[PDB]
This record gives sequence, C-alpha cells and structure tokens, in this order.
Amino acid sequence: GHQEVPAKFNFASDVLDHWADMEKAGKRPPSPALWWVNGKGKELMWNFRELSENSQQAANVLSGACGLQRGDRVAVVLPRVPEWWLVILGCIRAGLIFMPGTIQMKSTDILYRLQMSKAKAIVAGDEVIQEVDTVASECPSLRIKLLVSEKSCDGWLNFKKLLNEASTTHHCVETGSQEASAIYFTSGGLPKMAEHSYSSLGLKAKMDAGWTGLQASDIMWTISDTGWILNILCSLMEPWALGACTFVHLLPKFDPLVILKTLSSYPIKSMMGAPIVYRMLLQQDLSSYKFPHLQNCVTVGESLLPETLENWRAQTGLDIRESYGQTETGLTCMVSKTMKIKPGYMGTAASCYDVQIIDDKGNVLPPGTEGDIGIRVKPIRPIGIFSGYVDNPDKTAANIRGDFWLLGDRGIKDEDGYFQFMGRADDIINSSGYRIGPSEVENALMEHPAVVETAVISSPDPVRGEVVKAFVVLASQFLSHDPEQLTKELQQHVKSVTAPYKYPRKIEFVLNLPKTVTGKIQRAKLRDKEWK
Ligand SMILES: [Mg+2]
Repeated sequence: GHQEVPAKFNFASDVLDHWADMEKAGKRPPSPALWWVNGKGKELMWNFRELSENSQQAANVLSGACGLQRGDRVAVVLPRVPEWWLVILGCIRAGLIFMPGTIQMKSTDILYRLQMSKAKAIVAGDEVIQEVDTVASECPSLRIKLLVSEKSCDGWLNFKKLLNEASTTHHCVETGSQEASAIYFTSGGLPKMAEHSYSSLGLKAKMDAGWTGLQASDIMWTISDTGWILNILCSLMEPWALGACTFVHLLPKFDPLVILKTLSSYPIKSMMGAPIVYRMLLQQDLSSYKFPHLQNCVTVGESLLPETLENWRAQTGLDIRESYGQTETGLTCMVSKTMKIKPGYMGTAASCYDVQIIDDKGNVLPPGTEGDIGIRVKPIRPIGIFSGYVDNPDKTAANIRGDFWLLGDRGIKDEDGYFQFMGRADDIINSSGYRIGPSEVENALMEHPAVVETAVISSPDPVRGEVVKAFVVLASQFLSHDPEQLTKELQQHVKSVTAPYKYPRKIEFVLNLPKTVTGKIQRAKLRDKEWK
C-alpha cells in the first residue's frame, strides 16, 4: 500500500530537541535523559540539554570529522556504553543510516554485514576491534573506523576525543519520514537487511509512547544488547518520547545478582527485558533485594510463560506485561498498562496496526481459529512497518499475503482481540498429511523423567517425506539406559499422552540443544542440519 505520514520526521529534532529546548527555556527543570553506570563505581548522567549538545557533537564528529554524508551507512558495534546512545542520535541528526550489531559478533559475521551493507563506517568498542581488524581490509566501502575506547588504536579514529573537540551545534538534517534511518540484520536463510525509516522508528515510538506505563519523570531500564532493535525502541525512543530518563548498566556479565542489586539500588520505575531476565531473577531469593520503586515490568522476544508471570507476581507483587514484535515490525502487539493481563496472551494491536489472524488466502479469520499473524499493509501501510529488505523486494513481496504482512508466526485471537502465540509457521511438521506443532510433542516428552530438554523438528523421511523427530537431552539417571529401549519407551510415552500420529518416529539423544542468547531453542538450526 502506502502511508499517511508527515513529509518530514526526525526523532532528534522532533522529539529530543523539544526536551532540550524546554530546559533551555526554563519551561522544565534540567531532567535526566541518560543515566549510565558500570557497576564498578563509575556513573554518568546527561540531562536533555546535555544530551542534545553531546549528540550534536556526535553528529559533528560523524558528518564533519569523518565526512559521512546523508544516506551513508554506519555499522555500530558497541557494548552498553553511553556512546551508543550518542552515536545513534548522532546518526539520526546527520541523516546517516545506523546499523547496530552485537559486540559479540565474530569476524565472519562482521565481514558479511559490512560487505552486504557496503557500510562506509563502523563505530566499535575495544572488545570487537580485533575481530573487525581481521576483516576490515576486505570491505572496500569501509572508509571510517571510529573507536569508542579509553585507549587509542592505530588505524582507528578516537571517537571520544573527537567528540570533545566537536561543536555542540549541529543543524539537524530535515529527514523525510520515509527516508532510511536504520538497517537491522535479521535472520530470516542468510541474514536480510531490514531497513527502517525515520518515521517507522521514531514516529511509531512517539505513538506507542507510554504503553509501558512510563511517565515523564520516571526512569526506565531496558536490558538489551545494543545491537537489538529492542534497544532503539525501548532504551532510546520510549523514554525519550516522554522526556523520561533511560537507565543503562554496562552489565558486562548477564549477572542476575547485578541486575537485582541494581533494581534495588536505583530509583528505576520501569524495566524491559526478555523473559529469561525475569526467570533468572526468579532464580534468586529476591527477598534480600527489594525493589519497591519498580512499578512497570514489560517483556518481549519470547512467549512469557504463565508460570513466570505467576511466579513474578508472587515474589514481587508486580505484573509482567508482554509485548510482541519482530525486527521488521517493531512493537506489534502489547499489553499496555491499562489492559488486563491474560496469561499466555501477548496483548492486542499496537498503535494503528491492524493485526489479524489470517488464512492461507489472506482472509481475516474469526476469533478462536489458528492462522497466520499478519499486519494489514494494504491499502494503507501503517507507521511502524519497516521499508523493505534492502536490495530484496522479492523477499519483501514473499512475506505479503493479500493485504497482510505475515510475521511468520501462527496465532489465535480471542474474543477481546488478544493474541495467543502459536509458534513459528516454519516449525510446523507435515507428516503423512498431518500438521503437527512441535510444542505439544516437546511438552509430551518433557513429562517423562528421562527428558531434561527437547526440541521437536521435521526430518526428511524415505517413506513419508517428512517425519516428527525429537532431539532429547537425557536426565543423568537415564544415561545408563539402553538407547534403543529408551527410544521406544519415549515414543510409547508420547503415543500415549497425545494423538499417536504426533509421536517422534525418530529420537536422537544429544548433550545440549542450540539456543539463542535469550535462551530460545533454535529449531531452524536443528532442522537445517537435519536435512543434510
Ligand atoms: Mg522431565
């Protein structure tokens, strides 16, 4: 379709500079925008005027000292240091396409991203420059290497010193609402470049703002890798749309006790994290570290188990409000602060998204019927949807069904419009003309004492083309058991707790299962290998 958006939009000029201006005018006291701590005694805080000044300095470093021009792509690979926030704002101000990536990336990942994006610059931290420098020389478009570090390195520009020398006045580029602001690499096959516009990030953020329950004089802590689109949406835009403060902890180790201590030691009122953050915190006896100031707990990235919600309510007296989204769509469904929580449901449509469950032809289905979760993008493409996969309109096309952008997830919608996540459509198993969800099978296997962990996928079958296969991590108590007899026992066990057509006709015992950094089982990785 197409959009109904203002011609121009820029988050820095249209949002952040408002708050800076308000301070300058005495219309609001100097208010914290960014509070950073390293957990080792170093803290730093910018009010909105200082944030504006310092990010105008960043824009000047980038546009002036490094000569990056409007439309230039800037890889950003930083830990959780304030310079990530300054650099991203710097790019927004200067009209540069920022391309965030994780500080954990290896040189192969870096080479692929730099080459695929034809990035003209990389802004990197100490911890990744050795990896970058192994491959930087094979990226002919890469002209600028900006290092954020307390030290200098030959061949790298010293960002922090350049920042200090830069002018605090930068004329914000009058960016178009639909002009490219960022590229986030997915994994859809090989990683795709999801391009977002100034409006699909910033304007959408402005419209979503406060769904978390955050208010103007509050502090939000989003716990995120700086490379994840979560970081732009919730660490940067949500609080700043509201003129609230974003709290950032270096959090060099994902240390649940550091997290608890932090929540307990700072006046943090809202937090966002992946469900694993909450499950980890629940592995603590939270009771030595009360956090009475915390009011709002939100989560995205994985299904929030009803048990986790229950057990967080138990221990903290707080809700966890779930949200749902992907790189291409940002915040798609959420439980906002005023909405009742339905355990196992991820809420209702964002923000002028029309989210529906749709059938294989693209028709809206009635409540209670499983289909494909989609966002209506015809006749009008809503604000918040990405602009397309860069250099790949076919892959963008392939994900549109009728009037709908397919998220790739199955779902059901209840009577009040709440969505229940029913798994990745690509994880459904097609055996002997039956569709089989892996979750029921995995859940079945999990009831058995021998099974500590399991992942159920398709396996190519001689006789039936595709079969149900289970990878199982054994309880140590069953390591001694006969693999063949145990295999028949588990199948007998599944045949007997679910429709027998669902049972795993193959079982492989493994010592671990591949998982994301947020602890999600990577079934596609297992399925890939499993098909030669
Ligand atoms: Mg068990």
